[PDB]
Amino acid sequence: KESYYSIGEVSKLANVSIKALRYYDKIDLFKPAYVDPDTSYRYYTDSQLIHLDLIKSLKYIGTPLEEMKKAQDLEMEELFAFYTEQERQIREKLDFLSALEQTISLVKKRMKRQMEYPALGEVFVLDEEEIRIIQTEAEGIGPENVLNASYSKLKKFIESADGFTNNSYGATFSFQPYTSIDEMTYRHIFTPVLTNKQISSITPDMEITTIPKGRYACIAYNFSPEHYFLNLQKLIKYIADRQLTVVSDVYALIIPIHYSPKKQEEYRVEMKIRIL
Amino acid sequence: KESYYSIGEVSKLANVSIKALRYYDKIDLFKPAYVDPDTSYRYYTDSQLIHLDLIKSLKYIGTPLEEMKKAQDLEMEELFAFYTEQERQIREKLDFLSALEQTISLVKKRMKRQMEYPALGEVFVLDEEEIRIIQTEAEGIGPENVLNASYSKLKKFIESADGFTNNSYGATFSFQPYTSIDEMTYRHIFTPVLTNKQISSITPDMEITTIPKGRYACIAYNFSPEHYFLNLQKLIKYIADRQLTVVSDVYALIIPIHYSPKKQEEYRVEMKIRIL
DNA sequence: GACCCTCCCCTTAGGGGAGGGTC
DNA sequence: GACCCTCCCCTTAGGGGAGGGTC
Repeated sequence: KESYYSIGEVSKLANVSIKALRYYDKIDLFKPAYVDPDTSYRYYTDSQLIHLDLIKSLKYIGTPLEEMKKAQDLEMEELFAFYTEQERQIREKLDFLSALEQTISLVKKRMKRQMEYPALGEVFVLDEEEIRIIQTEAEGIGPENVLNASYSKLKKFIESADGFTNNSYGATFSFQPYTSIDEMTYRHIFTPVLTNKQISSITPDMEITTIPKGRYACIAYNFSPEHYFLNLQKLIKYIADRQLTVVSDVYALIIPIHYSPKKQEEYRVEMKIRIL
Repeated sequence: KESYYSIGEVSKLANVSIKALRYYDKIDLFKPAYVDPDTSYRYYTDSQLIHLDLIKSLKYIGTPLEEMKKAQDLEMEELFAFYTEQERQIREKLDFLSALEQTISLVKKRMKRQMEYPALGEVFVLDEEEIRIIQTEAEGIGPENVLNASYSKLKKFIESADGFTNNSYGATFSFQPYTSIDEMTYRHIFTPVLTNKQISSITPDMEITTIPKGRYACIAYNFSPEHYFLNLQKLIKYIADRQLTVVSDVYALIIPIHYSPKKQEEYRVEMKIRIL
């Protein structure tokens, strides 16, 4: 009190690094009361340690340093408001995280569900829960025509809402006794929606709808141009055999298996058609 | 598909900056499929745009870039776990924020409560809600002896638990008909606790207790060595006059009014003594 | 005429030394 | 022998130009 504290003494007493103290000295946020002109040593009075209280508390909640310089000036009423502001920003970060957390969870449900598929190449008839999607007319686009770039607009809408970018790429087409793959063209191309947040301002060439909840004759396999059509053939036959009645387009989903620029690419395809 | 996309084309299609793309190219996170040897132009195939999906989703949740390079390698089962890890970290950040949010709120209740004090210099008898505190023996320390450095240990305990550092500094002393300020010495010095988180490992020279809930004869004023003692005198007299019976030490609280290295320092003092 | 490229400087809040005095 | 000081280099993920070619 009747002498000075060396920077190291303040460091131990305020539980603040010596390097932090020098830095706060440099940005004129908290400078020592006296710097020995010959030795350059920094000296602090006991009375000024109180200024480190407002600086540590603010640093704990994350406010920027230059932001603090404006905080030490303001009076108690103004500081009160300041905290009200911080509260607004924390609730913001909380909401962002809560939602994120849910999105991650949904991504995992679907990730695992496809991960533990009964078997590949086989036609399975299962009871599906609905899957909300955002689609758009597939202007002529066909199985041998689609490009990732074709989903660009769909992906930007889903991206603003979900933050996360779809894992799978969808397409739909009329159920017909297709002879060849060139005989087919997609009605719509779509991407699943995860979040339930409103899309900023969806344009009218996008439709928000769903793959209906219900019963579907499904089949999943690993992608190959030959297999895409051959497996569709199994479905077309499985339905003809059981004499089932289709009540929807054929839904086609293509999920990437790894996202590594190193390995050879491989996707998982999944075709479902709703039956009575 | 049968040609290449220029960096700008990819930029518009994936909603990723050109500068981001070059940077992902530099850190070998996502490099173009072909770079024209003479012009240096970067060229991307439609097929590789899919790698930006895993990169954008991860970037949205905050995972580091070099962290991503390890994510694109791992397979679907491993990626599933990865998300489980992210979920752990998000819940962590949520908890940190929730608590922070509460602490901020409490800081504001007290900040305002003292902010809208009835009047200064007057003795008010009010019904107080308890205030949990952490105290320590005040080894000889007296009104003209205390230093901020005296609260160093107390402050480090409260700091690990509350994150926030106490606003006020407390002291207590036996209630006596004090003749002079030199006649007094503090029994304990204390600092209020906000959070209800357990202190890592409090040492036995610290006591976790409280200023009891109950009725107190209080007085708040602006600090001055003369006023500290003169106002105590009002309290000593107010109790003698009303013939009240004190049932606790005199509690002394000192709150800083501004934390600015510019303005002259000024504190708010507040003395309360519990009566029957 | 738009596009694209390669430097180059800049941003938060310090932590890590290294070389050289000082309480 | 501890302490303290002044450079100096380094860290994330790019955004901003500037000077100079290119689709």
